[PDB]
Order: sequence, then structure tokens, then C-alpha cells
Amino acid sequence: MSQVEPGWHFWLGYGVDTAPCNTPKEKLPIRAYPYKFQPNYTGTPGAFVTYNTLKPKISAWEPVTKQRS
Amino acid sequence: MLPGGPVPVFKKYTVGSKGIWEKLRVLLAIAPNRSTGNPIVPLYRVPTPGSRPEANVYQDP
Repeated sequence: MSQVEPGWHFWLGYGVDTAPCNTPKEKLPIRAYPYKFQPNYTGTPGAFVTYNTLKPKISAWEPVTKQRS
Repeated sequence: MLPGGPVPVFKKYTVGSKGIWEKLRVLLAIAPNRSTGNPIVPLYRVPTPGSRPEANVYQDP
């Protein structure tokens, strides 16, 4: 069922009487970005890997040396 | 009758039988008043909750 595109996942479910194929234009969200539908890839290499969008809060010092002139 | 029934079948909003099968059901039923319990598709949950017209006119009461 993850293969079902949005809109249909809601029409299929009796959330609406009008399908995305016949829903009017103003009711369609505007997108400044391309569409790209990707199912639940669980159990496969494409499973979502989590990570930290941040970097360590306490940045350390990169050594540099001086001479005793 | 009392203020709490009994009530016939043609006022209950259930999917029943039609034709000779209704005559047979009213014959072979312990209580012919009773319903199958399956809702009537044209009515129940129509229009769908995500397409109710009343949401555009709605205002905070």
C-alpha cells in the first residue's frame, strides 16, 4: 500500500468524493520543486538513514606552534 | 405502541432484501422487523467528510 500515490491514499479511504484526476486546479497545491514519489524502502538498502544535521557544539582547537624567539 | 418502539423495516436505514426474497425473509424470520445491519451506501458517510460544503461557510461560533 506504500506504492499508492498520495491523493489516491485519501480518496481510497473515502476521505473525498473527487479524485486527484478530477479535482479542480485551484485545489491543487503549487510546487516550486519537482515531484518524486518514493515508497517505504524498509528492509532494503534504501531505508532511511538518520543522522545529525548539526555539528559538535563545542568546537576544539586545531594546533599550531610558535617558537621562543 | 410505546415511545420506544417497535418500528418497521422501511424506516430503518439498512440494506435489506428486495422482491420474492423479502417475502421469504419475512416468512423465515424470527422477527421480520430486524435488519441486516449493513448501511445504505448512498446515504451513510455521504458526502465524504473531506468534501462537505458546510466547511466554507463555517465560522467560529
